Amino acid sequence: QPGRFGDIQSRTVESKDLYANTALKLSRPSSGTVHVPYTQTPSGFKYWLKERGTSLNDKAPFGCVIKTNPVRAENCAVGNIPVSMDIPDTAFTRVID
Amino acid sequence: QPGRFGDIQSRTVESKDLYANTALKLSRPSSGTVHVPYTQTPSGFKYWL
Amino acid sequence: SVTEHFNVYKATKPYLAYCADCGDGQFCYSPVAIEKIRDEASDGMIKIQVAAQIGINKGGTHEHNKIRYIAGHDMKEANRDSLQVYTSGVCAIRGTMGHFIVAYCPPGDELKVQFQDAESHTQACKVQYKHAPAPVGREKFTVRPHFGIEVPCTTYQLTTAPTEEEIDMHTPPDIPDITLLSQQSGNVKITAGGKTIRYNCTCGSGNVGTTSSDKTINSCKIAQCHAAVTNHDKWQYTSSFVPRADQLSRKGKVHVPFPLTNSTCRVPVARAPGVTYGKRELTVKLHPDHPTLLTYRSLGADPRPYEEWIDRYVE
Amino acid sequence: PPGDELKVQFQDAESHTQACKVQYKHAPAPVGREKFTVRPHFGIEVPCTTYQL
Amino acid sequence: SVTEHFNVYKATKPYLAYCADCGDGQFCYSPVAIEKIRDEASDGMIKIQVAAQ
Amino acid sequence: EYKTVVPSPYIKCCGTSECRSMERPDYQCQVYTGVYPFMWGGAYCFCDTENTQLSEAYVDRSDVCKHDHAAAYKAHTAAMKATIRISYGNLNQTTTA
Ligand SMILES: *[C@@H]1O[C@H](CO)[C@@H](O[C@@H]2O[C@H](CO)[C@@H](O[C@@H]3O[C@H](CO[C@H]4O[C@H](CO)[C@@H](O)[C@H](O)[C@@H]4O)[C@@H](O)[C@H](O)[C@@H]3O)[C@H](O)[C@H]2NC(C)=O)[C@H](O)[C@H]1NC(C)=O
Ligand SMILES: *[C@@H]1O[C@H](CO)[C@@H](O[C@@H]2O[C@H](CO)[C@@H](O[C@@H]3O[C@H](CO)[C@@H](O)[C@H](O)[C@@H]3O)[C@H](O)[C@H]2NC(C)=O)[C@H](O)[C@H]1NC(C)=O
Ligand SMILES: *[C@@H]1O[C@H](CO)[C@@H](O[C@@H]2O[C@H](CO)[C@@H](O)[C@H](O)[C@H]2NC(C)=O)[C@H](O)[C@H]1NC(C)=O
Repeated sequence: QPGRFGDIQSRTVESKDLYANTALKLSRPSSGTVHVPYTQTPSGFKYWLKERGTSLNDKAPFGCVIKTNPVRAENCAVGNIPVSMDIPDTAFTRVID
Repeated sequence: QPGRFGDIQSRTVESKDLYANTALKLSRPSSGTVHVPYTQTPSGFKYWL
Repeated sequence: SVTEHFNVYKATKPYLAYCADCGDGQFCYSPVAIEKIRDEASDGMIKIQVAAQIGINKGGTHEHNKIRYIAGHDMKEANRDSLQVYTSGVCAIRGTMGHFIVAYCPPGDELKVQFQDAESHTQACKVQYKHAPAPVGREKFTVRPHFGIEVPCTTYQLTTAPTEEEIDMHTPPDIPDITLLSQQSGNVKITAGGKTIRYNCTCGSGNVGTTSSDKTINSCKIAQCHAAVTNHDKWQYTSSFVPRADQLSRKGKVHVPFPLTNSTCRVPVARAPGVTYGKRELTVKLHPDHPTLLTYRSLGADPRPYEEWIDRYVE
Repeated sequence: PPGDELKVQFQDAESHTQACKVQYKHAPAPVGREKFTVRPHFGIEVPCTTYQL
Repeated sequence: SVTEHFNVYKATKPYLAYCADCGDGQFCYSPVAIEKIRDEASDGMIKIQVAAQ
Repeated sequence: EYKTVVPSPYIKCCGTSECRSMERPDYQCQVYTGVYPFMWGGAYCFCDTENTQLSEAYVDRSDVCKHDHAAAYKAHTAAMKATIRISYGNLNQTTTA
């Protein structure tokens, strides 16, 4: 929809096809003026930028720290980690010593 | 307390002893700059005013 | 250097466009008609495109103190120290190149660009612009502090190197002028001011205008007659306020300087709040110099995030 | 522009600056139904009153 | 008069200091680096200390 | 953000043209009849109402979508990787798995 996030969409940065729905309108020029009048919906990207608010880093549960490159959640404190151990003889010590 | 009325107190106008609690802090200067960084609580007197 | 970077413009020409508000409350035809303002910089820099070309003289060479523009038919001169940008106060200009000006502007509701004309007049163009830059980081500061931390941002590089971003260029259209005519008995004269002048007369022969001065036999006098200058050797920018000469592909090609580059800006660091520990209570003294964002969340299964912008002392 | 004061000054023959400042509520009412500040390049015409020059 | 009141400065010198914001958005080393601004006046007057004399 | 490209309008002085649809995102084309534009030196066209102006406008990907853009993703099958220190007996090592 025009005026919201996703008003124009492109599949890839190297995409050749671009989808645009911005409700562009054309109207008569005034008498004795060359100005190409047009009225168009403002970009939804800037609207999202100044209406995004806080990101997932500020609301993630369990104290997760959200980073990008690549998108990840680190040091989340939830669940258990089962451990299976294979210790050789060399590590242990005899009861005689 | 810093930032409120009475952050600094003096018994008399001719007093030599002065009590000050303004939570003054000192921090590393930035690289290649001589500026003596410091962060301090604003005066509680102007806040009261 | 700057010379092999400005040589791209000599083949171009400034233009006169229709500005709807030239400082005062009325339109006129000014050489600083603002076309488009670009705001892709996270640090608050904006790019202004003007009709006049800054840094190029009458011949086409590069100087750091001359602005060339259009005043009627002939190109003329202007000085650079008088270019100013106004939103609510005075803006800080960081770099100018041809049609493009980048400047640091305070928050404002309008965008006015003016220079001192060669006739000692002041020529301006005013447009409406929401200049409300988003904060860089979490403090709403206006002046760069002398200490703090560095936060990444995007900025326009202050270089004149050519970039992938460019603007369309094309031949100027026909430029009519009523004063190029004088009424004479029989042979109406069309003063040939310029290189090539085109005419078409209902009572007279009309047809093509060719060049040079001609004495056209007709009793139509000034009426049923008018002339336009054509075959401009230089090029115009395809501005929305100038008619297109023809439905052909563009002719010239000019890049947009000051590309967006990765950078970082110093940001202020707020004072550490004063914390008194209550029994599973947390009370903080907040002392902001400017609107400061306070944020907390629970570290458990069900967080309860908070938001509030702090502008005064609060508890 | 909208403001709280009205100052008029000229440069004196003694190269001095001579001014006079007064308090004035300059908050002009909107012309029509949009609170604009800059005359646009396209739109519609709405009647108003003005001082002839 | 003003002369025996300004004679105290001759023995002093202006200085160049680090100003973090010199009009534009960047620092440089200017002779008007503001040090302290004082507002002890009830009528709204403020005192500005600058590097230059 | 998008970019509305509005080329200079073609003003057909004492003549007429037709709109030609093109393959452009959000393309608009309009032929306005009876136009009498003015320039600084005077009237651009020759006749009174016998003139057309061609208005053409469209939406294009901005020059800095390559730089300033937001990506929409779908997240599924999160893969967990952790850093563990093992220090037993006489050894003290750290590995990631
Ligand atoms: C500001 O600096 C930014 C960081 O250097 C610049 O963004 C980089 O721009 C380059 C060139 O356009 C992008 O390169 C593309 O990379 C993709 C693959 O995406 C990335 O993901 C893979 C894993 O799947 C990872 O291994 C790499 O990070 C990949 O690059 C390629 O397929 C494309 O061909 C192209 O090489 C970078 O992705 C991009 N970095 C980031 C983190 O976005 C930015 O252009 C600079 N802006 C300026 C100059 O103002
Ligand atoms: C040079 O100027 C002549 C006049 O000196 C221009 O002639 C004008 O041509 C237009 C053609 O559109 C005529 O307008 C109209 O023609 C349409 C045809 O569909 C008709 O429907 C209208 O009734 C109207 O006549 C116009 O009458 C005509 N004026 C004349 C012949 O005096 C000519 O276009 C110009 N050529 C150049 C150099 O552009
Ligand atoms: C094993 O050795 C590592 C690396 O030397 C120790 O890591 C450091 O431990 C001491 C404090 O105990 C400090 O030098 C640093 O604070 C630690 N660095 C870190 C945490 O990366 C580690 O503690 C040792 N572990 C043992 C012996 O249990």
